[PDB]
Amino acid sequence: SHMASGKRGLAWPWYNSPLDPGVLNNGDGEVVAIYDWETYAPPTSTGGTGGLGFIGMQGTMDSDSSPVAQLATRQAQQGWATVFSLNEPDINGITPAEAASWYIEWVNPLAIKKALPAVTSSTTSGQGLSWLSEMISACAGACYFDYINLHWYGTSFAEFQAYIEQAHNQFPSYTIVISEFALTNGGNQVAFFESAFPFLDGLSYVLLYFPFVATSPALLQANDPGAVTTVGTGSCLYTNAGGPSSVGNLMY
Ligand SMILES: OC[C@H]1O[C@@H](O[C@@H]2[C@@H](O)[C@H](O[C@@H]3[C@@H](O)[C@H](O[C@@H]4[C@@H](O)[C@H](O)O[C@H](CO)[C@H]4O)O[C@H](CO)[C@H]3O)O[C@H](CO)[C@H]2O)[C@H](O)[C@@H](O)[C@@H]1O
Ligand SMILES: OC[C@H]1O[C@@H](O[C@@H]2[C@@H](O)[C@H](O)O[C@H](CO)[C@H]2O)[C@H](O)[C@@H](O)[C@@H]1O
Ligand SMILES: [Cl-]
Repeated sequence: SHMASGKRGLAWPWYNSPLDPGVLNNGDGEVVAIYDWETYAPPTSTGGTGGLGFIGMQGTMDSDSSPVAQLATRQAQQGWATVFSLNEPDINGITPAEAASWYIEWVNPLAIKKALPAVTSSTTSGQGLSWLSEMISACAGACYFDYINLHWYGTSFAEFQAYIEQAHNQFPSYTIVISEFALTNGGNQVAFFESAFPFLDGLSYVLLYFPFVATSPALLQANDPGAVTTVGTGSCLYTNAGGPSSVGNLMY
Protein backbone atom coordinates (compact mmCIF):
# COMPACT_ATOMS: atom_id res chain seq x y z
CA SER A 1 0.00 0.00 0.00
CA HIS A 2 1.32 3.48 -1.06
CA MET A 3 -1.69 5.31 0.55
CA ALA A 4 -3.71 3.98 3.55
CA SER A 5 -7.49 3.23 3.19
CA GLY A 6 -7.76 5.27 6.44
CA LYS A 7 -11.02 3.78 7.87
CA ARG A 8 -9.85 2.27 11.23
CA GLY A 9 -10.77 3.65 14.68
CA LEU A 10 -10.26 2.90 18.40
CA ALA A 11 -13.38 2.03 20.48
CA TRP A 12 -11.76 3.41 23.66
CA PRO A 13 -13.40 2.65 27.06
CA TRP A 14 -13.69 5.07 30.04
CA TYR A 15 -11.38 2.75 32.10
CA ASN A 16 -8.35 3.10 29.70
CA SER A 17 -6.37 5.69 31.83
CA PRO A 18 -3.35 3.24 31.89
CA LEU A 19 -3.29 2.77 28.06
CA ASP A 20 -1.75 4.84 25.20
CA PRO A 21 -3.79 5.17 21.93
CA GLY A 22 -0.49 6.12 20.16
CA VAL A 23 0.60 2.42 20.54
CA LEU A 24 -2.01 1.51 17.81
CA ASN A 25 -1.26 4.58 15.57
CA ASN A 26 2.08 3.96 13.71
CA GLY A 27 1.27 7.07 11.56
CA ASP A 28 0.87 5.06 8.28
CA GLY A 29 -2.70 6.50 8.28
CA GLU A 30 -4.86 3.31 8.55
CA VAL A 31 -5.96 4.36 12.12
CA VAL A 32 -7.57 7.86 12.04
CA ALA A 33 -10.36 8.05 14.71
CA ILE A 34 -11.14 7.40 18.41
CA TYR A 35 -14.45 7.47 20.37
CA ASP A 36 -15.13 6.58 24.04
CA TRP A 37 -19.00 6.29 24.15
CA GLU A 38 -18.97 9.70 26.00
CA THR A 39 -18.68 13.50 25.36
CA TYR A 40 -15.54 13.86 27.60
CA ALA A 41 -12.05 13.28 26.09
CA PRO A 42 -10.57 9.72 26.02
CA PRO A 43 -8.98 8.84 29.42
CA THR A 44 -5.37 7.86 28.42
CA SER A 45 -1.87 7.49 29.97
CA THR A 46 -0.73 10.65 28.03
CA GLY A 47 -3.76 13.01 28.34
CA GLY A 48 -3.75 12.96 24.49
CA THR A 49 -5.26 10.72 21.73
CA GLY A 50 -2.01 9.62 19.99
CA GLY A 51 -2.72 11.84 16.93
CA LEU A 52 -6.27 10.39 16.43
CA GLY A 53 -9.36 12.58 15.78
CA PHE A 54 -11.81 12.28 18.72
CA ILE A 55 -15.53 11.76 17.90
CA GLY A 56 -17.80 12.88 20.78
CA MET A 57 -20.74 10.55 21.56
CA GLN A 58 -24.06 11.25 23.32
CA GLY A 59 -24.69 7.49 23.84
CA THR A 60 -27.51 7.98 26.42
CA MET A 61 -30.36 10.57 26.35
CA ASP A 62 -28.70 12.09 29.50
CA SER A 63 -26.15 10.86 32.10
CA ASP A 64 -23.92 12.22 34.92
CA SER A 65 -20.83 11.45 32.73
CA SER A 66 -22.37 12.84 29.44
CA PRO A 67 -24.96 15.46 30.56
CA VAL A 68 -26.93 16.25 27.35
CA ALA A 69 -27.18 19.93 28.53
CA GLN A 70 -23.33 20.03 28.03
CA LEU A 71 -23.29 18.26 24.58
CA ALA A 72 -23.08 21.56 22.55
CA THR A 73 -20.56 22.99 25.10
CA ARG A 74 -18.23 19.93 24.89
CA GLN A 75 -18.30 19.93 21.04
CA ALA A 76 -17.25 23.66 21.04
CA GLN A 77 -14.60 23.16 23.80
CA GLN A 78 -13.04 20.09 22.05
CA GLY A 79 -13.68 20.93 18.33
CA TRP A 80 -15.02 17.50 17.22
CA ALA A 81 -15.49 17.22 13.41
CA THR A 82 -18.02 14.35 13.99
CA VAL A 83 -20.52 13.35 16.74
CA PHE A 84 -22.22 9.96 17.41
CA SER A 85 -25.67 9.68 19.08
CA LEU A 86 -27.59 6.98 21.07
CA ASN A 87 -25.98 3.54 21.67
CA GLU A 88 -28.37 0.69 20.62
CA PRO A 89 -31.72 2.47 21.35
CA ASP A 90 -33.36 -0.39 19.33
CA ILE A 91 -32.86 -2.76 22.36
CA ASN A 92 -33.09 -0.09 25.16
CA GLY A 93 -36.88 0.58 25.08
CA ILE A 94 -36.56 3.91 23.16
CA THR A 95 -39.22 4.21 20.37
CA PRO A 96 -38.13 5.53 16.94
CA ALA A 97 -40.40 8.60 17.61
CA GLU A 98 -38.73 9.23 21.03
CA ALA A 99 -35.25 8.95 19.42
CA ALA A 100 -36.21 11.30 16.49
CA SER A 101 -37.63 13.98 18.89
CA TRP A 102 -34.53 13.73 21.16
CA TYR A 103 -32.11 13.78 18.15
CA ILE A 104 -33.78 16.96 16.70
CA GLU A 105 -33.62 18.73 20.13
CA TRP A 106 -30.02 17.79 21.14
CA VAL A 107 -27.92 16.50 18.16
CA ASN A 108 -29.32 18.59 15.20
CA PRO A 109 -27.90 21.86 16.69
CA LEU A 110 -24.25 20.60 16.40
CA ALA A 111 -23.18 22.15 13.03
CA ILE A 112 -20.70 19.29 12.30
CA LYS A 113 -20.93 15.74 10.82
CA LYS A 114 -23.51 13.59 12.68
CA ALA A 115 -24.35 9.84 12.85
CA LEU A 116 -27.86 8.52 13.62
CA PRO A 117 -27.93 6.12 16.61
CA ALA A 118 -25.87 2.88 16.44
CA VAL A 119 -28.41 0.01 15.98
CA THR A 120 -27.78 -3.72 16.69
CA SER A 121 -27.71 -6.43 13.95
CA SER A 122 -31.06 -7.85 15.29
CA THR A 123 -33.84 -8.70 12.76
CA THR A 124 -36.33 -9.47 15.62
CA SER A 125 -39.52 -7.29 15.42
CA GLY A 126 -38.88 -3.52 15.93
CA GLN A 127 -35.04 -3.81 16.32
CA GLY A 128 -31.92 -3.20 14.16
CA LEU A 129 -32.34 -1.78 10.60
CA SER A 130 -36.20 -1.87 10.94
CA TRP A 131 -35.90 0.37 14.05
CA LEU A 132 -33.49 2.68 12.10
CA SER A 133 -35.85 2.90 9.04
CA GLU A 134 -38.73 3.77 11.45
CA MET A 135 -36.59 6.47 13.20
CA ILE A 136 -35.74 8.08 9.79
CA SER A 137 -39.53 8.09 8.95
CA ALA A 138 -40.32 9.56 12.45
CA CYS A 139 -37.65 12.27 11.69
CA ALA A 140 -40.12 13.44 8.95
CA GLY A 141 -37.25 15.14 6.99
CA ALA A 142 -36.32 17.26 10.09
CA CYS A 143 -33.24 15.23 11.27
CA TYR A 144 -29.79 16.40 10.02
CA PHE A 145 -27.41 13.40 9.64
CA ASP A 146 -24.45 12.35 7.44
CA TYR A 147 -24.03 8.67 8.52
CA ILE A 148 -25.92 5.59 9.70
CA ASN A 149 -24.19 3.66 12.51
CA LEU A 150 -24.05 -0.18 12.74
CA HIS A 151 -23.05 -2.70 15.41
CA TRP A 152 -22.47 -6.37 14.57
CA TYR A 153 -21.75 -9.39 16.79
CA GLY A 154 -22.17 -12.89 15.33
CA THR A 155 -20.49 -16.23 14.69
CA SER A 156 -18.80 -15.99 11.21
CA PHE A 157 -17.14 -13.66 8.67
CA ALA A 158 -19.80 -14.91 6.16
CA GLU A 159 -22.59 -13.62 8.48
CA PHE A 160 -20.78 -10.23 8.95
CA GLN A 161 -20.10 -9.79 5.18
CA ALA A 162 -23.79 -10.61 4.42
CA TYR A 163 -24.95 -8.14 7.15
CA ILE A 164 -22.86 -5.20 5.78
CA GLU A 165 -23.82 -6.00 2.12
CA GLN A 166 -27.54 -6.19 3.15
CA ALA A 167 -27.28 -2.89 5.15
CA HIS A 168 -25.82 -1.24 1.98
CA ASN A 169 -28.50 -2.87 -0.28
CA GLN A 170 -31.33 -1.70 2.09
CA PHE A 171 -29.83 1.84 2.65
CA PRO A 172 -27.99 2.35 -0.68
CA SER A 173 -27.78 6.22 -0.39
CA TYR A 174 -26.29 6.40 3.17
CA THR A 175 -22.62 6.32 4.28
CA ILE A 176 -21.98 3.71 7.04
CA VAL A 177 -19.95 3.87 10.28
CA ILE A 178 -19.38 0.49 12.03
CA SER A 179 -18.82 1.71 15.64
CA GLU A 180 -18.55 -1.85 17.16
CA PHE A 181 -17.95 -5.33 15.67
CA ALA A 182 -16.41 -8.68 16.76
CA LEU A 183 -17.36 -12.39 16.91
CA THR A 184 -19.36 -13.59 19.95
CA ASN A 185 -17.30 -15.87 22.29
CA GLY A 186 -15.92 -19.28 21.14
CA GLY A 187 -14.40 -18.45 17.70
CA ASN A 188 -11.05 -17.16 16.35
CA GLN A 189 -11.25 -13.31 16.50
CA VAL A 190 -7.82 -12.90 14.73
CA ALA A 191 -9.03 -14.94 11.68
CA PHE A 192 -12.32 -12.90 11.67
CA PHE A 193 -10.56 -9.47 11.61
CA GLU A 194 -7.94 -10.79 9.07
CA SER A 195 -10.97 -11.39 6.73
CA ALA A 196 -12.98 -8.29 7.81
CA PHE A 197 -10.28 -5.55 7.39
CA PRO A 198 -9.48 -6.07 3.64
CA PHE A 199 -13.26 -6.51 2.96
CA LEU A 200 -14.18 -3.21 4.76
CA ASP A 201 -11.09 -1.31 3.41
CA GLY A 202 -12.48 -1.86 -0.15
CA LEU A 203 -16.03 -0.49 0.61
CA SER A 204 -16.33 3.21 -0.47
CA TYR A 205 -19.67 3.45 1.48
CA VAL A 206 -17.93 2.52 4.83
CA LEU A 207 -16.43 5.77 6.30
CA LEU A 208 -15.00 4.25 9.54
CA TYR A 209 -14.91 0.89 11.35
CA PHE A 210 -14.06 0.35 15.04
CA PRO A 211 -13.32 -3.21 16.25
CA PHE A 212 -14.73 -3.98 19.71
CA VAL A 213 -12.58 -3.26 21.63
CA ALA A 214 -9.41 -1.06 22.07
CA THR A 215 -8.57 -2.27 25.65
CA SER A 216 -6.75 -5.16 27.45
CA PRO A 217 -8.37 -8.44 28.64
CA ALA A 218 -7.66 -7.48 32.33
CA LEU A 219 -9.44 -4.08 31.97
CA LEU A 220 -12.41 -5.61 30.04
CA GLN A 221 -12.76 -8.37 32.74
CA ALA A 222 -12.57 -5.77 35.58
CA ASN A 223 -14.98 -3.19 34.04
CA ASP A 224 -17.29 -5.00 31.52
CA PRO A 225 -18.14 -8.56 32.68
CA GLY A 226 -21.17 -8.32 30.28
CA ALA A 227 -18.81 -7.93 27.26
CA VAL A 228 -16.65 -10.87 28.56
CA THR A 229 -19.73 -13.24 28.73
CA THR A 230 -20.98 -12.13 25.23
CA VAL A 231 -17.72 -11.52 23.25
CA GLY A 232 -14.90 -12.94 25.44
CA THR A 233 -11.45 -11.20 25.54
CA GLY A 234 -10.23 -12.45 22.09
CA SER A 235 -11.03 -9.12 20.30
CA CYS A 236 -9.04 -6.93 22.79
CA LEU A 237 -6.55 -4.80 20.75
CA TYR A 238 -4.11 -4.50 23.73
CA THR A 239 -2.11 -7.01 25.80
CA ASN A 240 -2.40 -6.76 29.62
CA ALA A 241 0.98 -4.83 29.51
CA GLY A 242 -0.53 -2.20 27.11
CA GLY A 243 1.21 -3.35 23.88
CA PRO A 244 -0.58 -4.50 20.68
CA SER A 245 -2.28 -7.96 20.86
CA SER A 246 -2.38 -10.23 17.74
CA VAL A 247 -5.65 -8.32 16.89
CA GLY A 248 -3.97 -4.94 17.68
CA ASN A 249 -1.19 -5.90 15.18
CA LEU A 250 -3.88 -6.02 12.38
CA MET A 251 -4.65 -2.28 13.00
CA TYR A 252 -1.24 -1.14 11.54
O1 LIG B 1 -12.26 8.44 35.05
C1 LIG B 1 -12.55 8.50 33.66
C2 LIG B 1 -13.85 9.27 33.43
O2 LIG B 1 -14.89 8.65 34.19
C3 LIG B 1 -16.17 9.20 33.93
O3 LIG B 1 -17.23 8.52 34.61
C4 LIG B 1 -17.33 7.14 34.26
C5 LIG B 1 -18.45 6.91 33.26
O4 LIG B 1 -18.16 7.52 32.00
C6 LIG B 1 -18.69 5.42 33.06
O5 LIG B 1 -19.79 5.23 32.18
C7 LIG B 1 -19.78 3.95 31.54
C8 LIG B 1 -19.65 4.13 30.04
O6 LIG B 1 -18.46 4.87 29.74
C9 LIG B 1 -19.66 2.77 29.37
O7 LIG B 1 -19.41 2.97 27.98
C10 LIG B 1 -19.15 1.80 27.17
C11 LIG B 1 -20.38 0.91 26.97
O8 LIG B 1 -21.49 1.69 26.52
C12 LIG B 1 -20.05 -0.19 25.96
O9 LIG B 1 -21.13 -1.13 25.87
O10 LIG B 1 -18.91 -0.92 26.42
C13 LIG B 1 -17.73 -0.12 26.56
C14 LIG B 1 -16.53 -1.02 26.86
O11 LIG B 1 -16.67 -1.69 28.12
C15 LIG B 1 -17.99 0.93 27.64
O12 LIG B 1 -16.82 1.71 27.84
O13 LIG B 1 -20.92 2.17 29.63
C16 LIG B 1 -21.15 1.92 31.01
C17 LIG B 1 -22.51 1.24 31.12
O14 LIG B 1 -22.48 0.01 30.38
C18 LIG B 1 -21.08 3.20 31.82
O15 LIG B 1 -21.13 2.85 33.20
O16 LIG B 1 -19.00 4.82 34.31
C19 LIG B 1 -17.92 4.91 35.22
C20 LIG B 1 -18.26 4.08 36.46
O17 LIG B 1 -19.42 4.62 37.11
C21 LIG B 1 -17.63 6.37 35.54
O18 LIG B 1 -16.53 6.48 36.43
C22 LIG B 1 -16.20 10.66 34.35
O19 LIG B 1 -17.49 11.24 34.09
C23 LIG B 1 -15.11 11.42 33.62
O20 LIG B 1 -15.06 12.77 34.09
C24 LIG B 1 -13.75 10.75 33.82
O21 LIG B 1 -12.75 11.40 33.02
O1 LIG C 1 -25.47 16.60 9.34
C1 LIG C 1 -25.74 17.31 8.13
C2 LIG C 1 -24.95 18.60 8.10
O2 LIG C 1 -25.40 19.39 9.20
C3 LIG C 1 -24.84 20.68 9.15
O3 LIG C 1 -25.40 21.50 10.20
C4 LIG C 1 -26.78 21.79 9.99
C5 LIG C 1 -26.94 23.17 9.37
O4 LIG C 1 -26.41 23.20 8.03
C6 LIG C 1 -28.41 23.57 9.33
O5 LIG C 1 -28.53 24.89 8.81
O6 LIG C 1 -28.94 23.52 10.65
C7 LIG C 1 -28.95 22.19 11.17
C8 LIG C 1 -29.76 22.17 12.46
O7 LIG C 1 -29.31 23.22 13.29
C9 LIG C 1 -27.50 21.71 11.33
O8 LIG C 1 -27.47 20.35 11.78
C10 LIG C 1 -23.34 20.62 9.34
O9 LIG C 1 -22.79 21.94 9.32
C11 LIG C 1 -22.70 19.75 8.27
O10 LIG C 1 -21.34 19.56 8.61
C12 LIG C 1 -23.42 18.40 8.17
O11 LIG C 1 -22.91 17.71 7.01
CL1 LIG D 1 -25.20 -6.44 17.08
